Amino acid sequence: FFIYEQLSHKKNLEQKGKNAFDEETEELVRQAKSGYHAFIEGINYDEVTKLDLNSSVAALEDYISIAKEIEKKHKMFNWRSDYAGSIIPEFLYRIVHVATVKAGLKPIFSTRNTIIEISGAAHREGLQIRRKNEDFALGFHEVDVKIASESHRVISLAVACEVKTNIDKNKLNGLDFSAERMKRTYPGSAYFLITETLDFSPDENHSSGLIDEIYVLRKQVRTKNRVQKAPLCPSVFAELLEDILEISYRASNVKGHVY
Amino acid sequence: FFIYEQLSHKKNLEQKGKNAFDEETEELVRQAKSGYHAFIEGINYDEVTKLDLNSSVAALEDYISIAKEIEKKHKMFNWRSDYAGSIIPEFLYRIVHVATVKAGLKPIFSTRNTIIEISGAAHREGLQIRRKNEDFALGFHEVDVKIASESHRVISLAVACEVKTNIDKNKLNGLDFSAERMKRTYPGSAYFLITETLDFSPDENHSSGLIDEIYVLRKQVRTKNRVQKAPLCPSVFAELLEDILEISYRASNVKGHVY
Amino acid sequence: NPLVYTHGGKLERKSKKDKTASKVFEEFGVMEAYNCWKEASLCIQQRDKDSVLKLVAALNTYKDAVEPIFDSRLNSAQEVLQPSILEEFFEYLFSRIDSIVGVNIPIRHPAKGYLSLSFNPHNIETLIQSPEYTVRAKDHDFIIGGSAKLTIQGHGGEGETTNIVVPAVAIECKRYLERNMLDECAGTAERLKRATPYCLYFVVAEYLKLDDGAPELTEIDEIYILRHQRNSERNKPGFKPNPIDGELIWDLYQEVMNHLGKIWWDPNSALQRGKVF
Amino acid sequence: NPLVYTHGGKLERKSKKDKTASKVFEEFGVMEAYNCWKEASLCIQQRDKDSVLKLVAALNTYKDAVEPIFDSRLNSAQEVLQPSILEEFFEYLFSRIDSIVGVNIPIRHPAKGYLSLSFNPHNIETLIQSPEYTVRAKDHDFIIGGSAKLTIQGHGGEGETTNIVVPAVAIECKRYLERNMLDECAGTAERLKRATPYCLYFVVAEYLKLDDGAPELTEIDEIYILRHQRNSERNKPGFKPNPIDGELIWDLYQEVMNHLGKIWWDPNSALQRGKVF
Repeated sequence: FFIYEQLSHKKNLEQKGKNAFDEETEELVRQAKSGYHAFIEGINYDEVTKLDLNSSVAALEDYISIAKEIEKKHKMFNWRSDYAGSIIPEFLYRIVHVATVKAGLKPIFSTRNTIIEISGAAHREGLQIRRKNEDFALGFHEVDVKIASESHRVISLAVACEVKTNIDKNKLNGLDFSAERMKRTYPGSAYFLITETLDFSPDENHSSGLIDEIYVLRKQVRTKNRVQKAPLCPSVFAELLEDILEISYRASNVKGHVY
Repeated sequence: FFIYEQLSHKKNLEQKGKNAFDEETEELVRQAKSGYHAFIEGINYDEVTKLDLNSSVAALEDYISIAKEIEKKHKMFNWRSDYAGSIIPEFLYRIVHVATVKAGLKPIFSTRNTIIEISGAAHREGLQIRRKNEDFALGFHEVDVKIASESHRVISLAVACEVKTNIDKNKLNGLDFSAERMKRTYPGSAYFLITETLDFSPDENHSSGLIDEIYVLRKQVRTKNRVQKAPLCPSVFAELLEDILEISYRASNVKGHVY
Repeated sequence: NPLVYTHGGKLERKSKKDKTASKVFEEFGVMEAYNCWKEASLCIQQRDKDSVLKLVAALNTYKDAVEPIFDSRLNSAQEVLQPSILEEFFEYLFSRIDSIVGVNIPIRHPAKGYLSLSFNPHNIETLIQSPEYTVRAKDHDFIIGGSAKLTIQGHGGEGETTNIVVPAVAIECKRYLERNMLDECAGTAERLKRATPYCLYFVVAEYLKLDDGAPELTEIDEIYILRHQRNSERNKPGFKPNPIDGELIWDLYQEVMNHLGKIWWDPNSALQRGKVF
Repeated sequence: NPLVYTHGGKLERKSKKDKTASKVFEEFGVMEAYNCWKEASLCIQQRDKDSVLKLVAALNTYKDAVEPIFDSRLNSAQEVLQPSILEEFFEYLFSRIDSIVGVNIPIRHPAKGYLSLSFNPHNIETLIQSPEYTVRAKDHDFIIGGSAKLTIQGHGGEGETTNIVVPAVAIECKRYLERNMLDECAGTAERLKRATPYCLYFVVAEYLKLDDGAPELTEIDEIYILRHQRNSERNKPGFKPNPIDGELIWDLYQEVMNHLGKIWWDPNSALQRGKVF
């Protein structure tokens, strides 16, 4: 499946909207994305050099700068972690080199038991099998599962990521909680957290354990700079996005199970 | 299933032996156990008071004292964690009051993925589903599981225990490792460790986390006392075995899922 | 026997910084309702069953007066001053334990309950000379415990000292609890039991907003539902919001005091007893 | 630049306590083989690729002379002095790093690598006055790191000081590794990475006795199989025991030194770089 979570979001917003649809056409939104989408498309696999990663990032900022302004103007309400907060959870979604498969942007978290009755336990015991909706997941591969003729379709993941605009302390704690569950289900798996800008409210340094990397796309010291309506403007730096080959490298490594 | 892990062990030792079988008959072993087994049988459910728990323990020591001497004489070799090291992992194996079910003395630890090929992954992906052989397990209930038409028969446990003669430091560390795995699979579950005597080699105090209780059946300070061929002789105290109602209480509690 | 005054301090903070709120406070008598509540709480000095119920009645009176103003007339209030009401209430209830417990407890209010220490050396020379370490702690809405002072010196002899709080009881206070907030707690609980295995951990909610199927009760000691109501009831036909249940506050008061009244870690008591906690 | 002499000390211990062993040591020239090895190891003073291979050759010579005596002529030797051979070998290999690293490392031998601290108060007064705490540490066969001195003072002001070791590299040495021993390690690894996330952790085995299906490599940095042989080969037709591989010891030496040569924890280097470790 060719999953553009964001373009599918466009498909859905235009279809349900009408007022939002007139806005897309007048604001050049689908076009603006298509211009962006096509410029990346120029960047192929042979072009996954350092130079190409930067060219793609430049185009990304062009688009995200134009995306933000449409939501951040007078047009209008339901435009938060819906549209804007799903542009960066796609990118190099498809590799070329190894490209085993995956299994989508969600992963099967774990299972618990919850039966009503003794007779019901013999008949078919109730379970509760979890799966959170993470921003982006790349998997090793593949399954389904059945438990007493109850079948559920399995994703086993290599990498998982959230993408946020900014990270504070108390959110980071809950993000740590999510990762503990993840590692329990899937031992090898890497968990990344990716954000643009950092807002460490206490200066006190942060939780190393179970978060396998955090990345700052803007390298921007504080969010407040950007928030404070002022001269201060961040920059989406290509070098920051270039060093997220850690994911690709790890995925590839697990394919080749030898001595 | 009526599992006497120890009497089944007798069934097996007598059948394979011959020399061991002549020894059983002459040493009064099956008889000695039957005398013991019958005295406990006098202690029923109405008799599961404080007084009855002590009477049962007295009979237990009579038997275990006679069991030990047969192995610990000149008759002869394969008699370690085989025979005597399976007398205490039975006891009040069947309750009466709640008595939901269980699911035997083993529990399904967890699962990992191990496929050979891409085609094989589509066909039926290899997994490795663990199950250790613990001393005694009591379960809540119930399942089987299927993964890509691979079926495996599930035990979900309330309690788990090992029974050992003596506990040292480095063994306690590995016992801690076992418990982490257990708790991951089964959140609610209690893990007990039961031993007669304690041999804390460093005086340094011990790992609280994830071991839900350790019990000393002899209350005996040091194993060395017993090991050192001397006046020093331990006592299996009924009061120590009486306070292992924690297990029964917890099991019962989970049956009644209400407000 | 002191008080921190969590809620009252935040009312004082808000009336200087937010002139909308400052105006609304005085206009609708938030200040008066609070002072009534503060002084009425300080009046009940014995700790028998009946006395505690009287304390609970004072809390219910205050919320009845003040929360409708917050909900309808202010923006920055729901997670700014509303949750500190329960926090300050427990400050009152436990302000008189020093006498009972028989020593001076320094921590009876919100503070950061110690979880772990870990070493993160900047380089090799650093590790050897004096390594930098990190203390993780969780903000809790209400902690009863003691303070200590942790210290590391390396080969280079110059000390690193961090002020830490080792809890006896940690309590979380919510208006309504939903599962992503419970799961926050479920993960805290694991870590807190590891830090202080004989730390008691409660979750205090007025309403329950939980996801149908059996919640894990695993490792959280007790979860309190003080108004005995589901959150979905709040918009339903013939709804009347129940009072905070004085019997459950009493249960909590007793279980805390029982926890404080016991022997916690004892190697020789393990022997004779058998059981650790 | 010191040595602890793990194996040699245990040879010295044994020759006074066990007169069977004492007799066998002198009779079959264990002492001489050791002294040859000790002094031959101290002779190789540069640390280029070739030099390390020479060091490895000395180790192989010693094991060839001494291990057949231990296997056939002694009872209390297999897990009493045999495993300390590799432990002392690494003492030698790393005895010359102070000069390279540019500061005095106090720990280059077996010691107890810090894992965690947790508070276990005996009672309420205890918690408040000065709480008892516990430090868990794992015995490791070979640790490179620094020492520090951890300290807790309570309300009553009197301090509690424990000598701890915060590792840079921790190494486990086995003759042959099987899965229950690996799982011991797999659990250590989790805990050690949590204590010191930029601690490097290796498992050093001569033979592999592993359970067919894919082993988890998760969280252990590297696992060394120095003789490139399965344990089941040891009883098979035409078996010859391979030498300990100098290229892998070289790999280890380089990876250690690289680990020591880097910047570990840096908040500003996270920014500019992006990545923490």
